[PDB]
Amino acid sequence: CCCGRLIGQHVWSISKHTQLSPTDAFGTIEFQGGGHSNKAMYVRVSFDTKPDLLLHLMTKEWQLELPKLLISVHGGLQNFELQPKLKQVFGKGLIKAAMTTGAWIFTGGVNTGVIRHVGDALKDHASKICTIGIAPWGIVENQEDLIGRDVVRPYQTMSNPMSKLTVLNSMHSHFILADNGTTGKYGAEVKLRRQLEKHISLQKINTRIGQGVPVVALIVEGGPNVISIVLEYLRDTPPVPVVVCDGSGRASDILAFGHKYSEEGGLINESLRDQLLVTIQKTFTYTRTQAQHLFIILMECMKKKELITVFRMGHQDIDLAILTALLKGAN
Amino acid sequence: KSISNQVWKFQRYQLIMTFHERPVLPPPLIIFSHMTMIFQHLCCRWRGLKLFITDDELKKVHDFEEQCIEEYFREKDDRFNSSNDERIRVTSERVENMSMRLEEVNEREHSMKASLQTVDIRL
Amino acid sequence: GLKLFITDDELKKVHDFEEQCIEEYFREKDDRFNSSNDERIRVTSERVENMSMRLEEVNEREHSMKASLQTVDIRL
Amino acid sequence: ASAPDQLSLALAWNRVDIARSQIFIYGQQWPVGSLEQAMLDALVLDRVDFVKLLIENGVSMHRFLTISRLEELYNTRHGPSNTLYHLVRDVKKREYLPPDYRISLIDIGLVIEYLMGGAYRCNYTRKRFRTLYHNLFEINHFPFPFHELMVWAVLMKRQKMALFFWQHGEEAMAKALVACKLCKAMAHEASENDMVDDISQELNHNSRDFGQLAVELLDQSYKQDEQLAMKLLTYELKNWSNATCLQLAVAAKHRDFIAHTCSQMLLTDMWMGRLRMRKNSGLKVILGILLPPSILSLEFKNK
Amino acid sequence: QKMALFFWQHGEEAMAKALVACKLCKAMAHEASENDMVDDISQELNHNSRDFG
Repeated sequence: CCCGRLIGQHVWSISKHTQLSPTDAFGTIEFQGGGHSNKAMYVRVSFDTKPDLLLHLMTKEWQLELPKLLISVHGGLQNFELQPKLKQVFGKGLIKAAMTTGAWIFTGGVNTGVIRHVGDALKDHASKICTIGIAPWGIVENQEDLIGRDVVRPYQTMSNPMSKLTVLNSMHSHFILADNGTTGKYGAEVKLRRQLEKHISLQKINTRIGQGVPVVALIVEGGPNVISIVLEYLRDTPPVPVVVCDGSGRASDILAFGHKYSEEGGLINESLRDQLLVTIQKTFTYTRTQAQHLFIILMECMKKKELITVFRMGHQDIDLAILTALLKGAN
Repeated sequence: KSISNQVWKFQRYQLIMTFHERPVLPPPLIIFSHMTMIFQHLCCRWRGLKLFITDDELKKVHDFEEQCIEEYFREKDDRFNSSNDERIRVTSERVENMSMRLEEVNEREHSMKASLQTVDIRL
Repeated sequence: GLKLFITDDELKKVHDFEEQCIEEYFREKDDRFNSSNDERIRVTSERVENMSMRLEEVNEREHSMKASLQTVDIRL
Repeated sequence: ASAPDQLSLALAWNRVDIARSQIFIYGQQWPVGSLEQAMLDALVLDRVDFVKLLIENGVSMHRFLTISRLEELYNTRHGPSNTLYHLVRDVKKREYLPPDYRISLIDIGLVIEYLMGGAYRCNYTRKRFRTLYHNLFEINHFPFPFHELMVWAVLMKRQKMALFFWQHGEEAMAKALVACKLCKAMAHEASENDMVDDISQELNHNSRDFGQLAVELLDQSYKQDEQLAMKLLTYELKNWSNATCLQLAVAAKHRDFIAHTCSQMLLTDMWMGRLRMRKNSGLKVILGILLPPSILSLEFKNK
Repeated sequence: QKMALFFWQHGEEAMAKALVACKLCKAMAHEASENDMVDDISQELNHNSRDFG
């Protein structure tokens, strides 16, 4: 169907004609398999809910104290590969920053792409640090296993190699399933995650050193949506700083190769601009008609270069850039 | 004499747990103390290093012990990975990999340089 | 007999001598730490950790360079 | 072939990496009780890595270990040699043997009672376990399966399995001290028979290794939190005959454990009672004994 | 201890400061041993006195 499910498996309103029902799928997950056994709570939440109820849930109903940092892990959705000690340095710096600041890590949750690198980073930690995931409900594998009120449901790491559904990362400490009523479709978690991050940033911290609870967004690889959420982060109120980790390709390498040769944002020479446009069109295989549109979106990002921070590896972990951006985007 | 202080600290427990269990009064006056504890025992019946922890304190102690296990094993692994013998072994294995990688790079870059020279000649 | 009351200028010279002795003692201690076998083995293993990755990157991207050179020689 | 046959072949080859790469993959249809049987086979043939991989794949160890499973684990001979037959024969002679004799849980509990010595009383020889054994040969399960797996791995000379079962579970220092006392007791029993020096030396080395584990765990607990280390040293272990870790160390004659600063300051705080007048003492104690008004000029610790 | 080493590095009269620190550290070690306190703190103070010596 338009929701992607089977034609007989049924039972926004535009073309899907949905009705708002009470919640039923919430409880705890017993992660059997994949090494250590970890308990991770889960609550299925509609994509159009108010973020203050999610805040009340995460403070009182989940017994999680308010953190001093929000390390978001926005990255590429498809699975990629990295250099081995680049991944090791990124993971060690991430867990070091997460234990020094007591941060909540807003990783995507489904086990593909940069989330697979974050779960491998928690294997390096191996022994607090919340890892609240915001993944869509319709994309998770074994949805029928996740049904049940207040039940410790078994969740194996059974991942079929040809299935469109993706199993969750077993090492996340918490989970949130963004349910828009459909299955197998992305975009159901993005707006809820953005309003949840802004609602975290509006809560005043106990120390009040900066402006409430600060947010640091980390970017590895990513498509044009990564550039769009970079523009949404930099132009936000407050303007949350963005760490990008280069050496990974995709949008992060384009952003870093621009940022090394940008000066005052739009102060880029003609040959470097043409090289950036042709690498956008050919190296990452985007369309040449939207390459100029991506270039002016990039320049609108680059007008606020004081908050964008990069990381060039070459000891010298990413926690340095994370804490530098934390002191930068704090006022 | 190599274990004299260890033997002394071992016998300290024996004397301490012996003299904790003794009655308060000295050996001549143990008759009075026996009559007082016998009177207390008959009144309770006919009518120090064993703290019995509660369930929540038992859970906290178990979590503390598991944390101590994990940091002890991490410290042992870090000490094994920092010792000179493991460093020499991993360095020799890495240089075993590098000698072959550099030999392959040279032996196939010779063909690359010859192809570049032939392409420059035929242009 | 062993309590020579030095003047102010001799006190300044003795203080400068002591500061110089501090600096050469710390330089000698740092040079002895940097010349010991354990620090040498540690820095050699860290350097070879860097080289194995650098040589692997050089090989894996020089394969594409050699393939591009072969394709350019074929298409000429 | 099916996955139990593949796992049995990988167990026979002693290659855990092949089983991890191929057999424990996605899409496998494990039958009911096949993983428990594979765990039993990995346990009896001394395959610590296969037991690790099966725990990493979730055999539910609390549900696997029953009375009959542990009795089959004690009665098996599919591995290294052990002194358990001689100890069972000795405690049966002391209580008052066919070669086909089945070692009951009561008998091996008497073996822990004899090797532990003193006032130790095993949980198997209690009245509740005896009435459970008489009526059956989660009631038959074990609340702490790693405890009895530690005891089984120690009592049949499986050292690496005993280290692995020390790594998993709770009451770790109690398990280490019990293992040290049991290993030294079997070493003394082998030396009393004056058997081969290799087996007795290996048992003494096992006791020294478990003692070093207990010392290092005590050092880690002292480095982390002193009050929680005191609570760990003094609390009553209900699964070890209501003893403490200090009493198990003293029964083990472990001089290095009590010579640690944690147990020594524990014994010092116990030694002087509720009295804080404890700088250059002894003479003050004698003066307080001889002069009953002299007690009033002494410092006392608050409640 | 590390703050004492750093303040030994900075300033004048360094050998006098080292000998005063050694005597003070051994004196507090003897005062802790006269109270017969924990062996770790008294051993650390004796080690500090030996390091300053």
